Amino acid sequence: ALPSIQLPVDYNNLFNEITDFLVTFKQDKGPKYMAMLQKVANRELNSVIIDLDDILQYQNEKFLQGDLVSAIQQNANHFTELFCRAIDNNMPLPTKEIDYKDDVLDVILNQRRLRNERMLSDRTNEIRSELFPPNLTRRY
Amino acid sequence: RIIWGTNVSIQECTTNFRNFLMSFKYKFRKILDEREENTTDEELYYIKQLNEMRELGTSNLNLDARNLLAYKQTEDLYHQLLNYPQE
Repeated sequence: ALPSIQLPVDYNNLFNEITDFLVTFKQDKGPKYMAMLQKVANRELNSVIIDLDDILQYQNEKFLQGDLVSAIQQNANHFTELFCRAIDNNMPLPTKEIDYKDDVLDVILNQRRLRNERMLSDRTNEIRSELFPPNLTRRY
Repeated sequence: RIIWGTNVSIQECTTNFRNFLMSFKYKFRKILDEREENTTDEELYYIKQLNEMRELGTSNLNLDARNLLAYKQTEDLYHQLLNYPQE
């Protein structure tokens, strides 16, 4: 057997849905997505509660211009995968200034990342002439 | 030397800590506390404890972190303690 039964659900199409499903929204006036990703990157928040009202509102706007719930009714977790990994793909970096003694586990993992990055762009280059999981940089 | 796991460099910490152990006095504590003043005119507290231990071989030095806190240029260490005890 080993079937591969096609069902109307998919991730690459859901991937593009996520790419368009970005910060951009009206009431969420600056979108609450934007300011709250700032807040969590200003390190005063970790729970970015994403309700379902604004989801259907974004769907309504996209439809009047040109189902997500019915999709999350079975897995709801591959959405936490794509959605979050794209919030990483679309993460405001320079939200605020940074210190070295303002926290713990945020300067330390940056130290590790960037120092092993120097050591790799030096050692693999000497040889010339591992992949930090996104979880490691969640902080929310 | 920076630490690969704490990025808390040793040389600066030990250097400041040394004269910290020699600049220490009861008064720093008193100013933060705001209590009325002498302590025999604020003799060097750490050399007191250190001589006493050396003569007694205790090899254990009790310490109140708030003391180390109440001294200038040590709060860095005072927090790294709370953050990197292992080193």
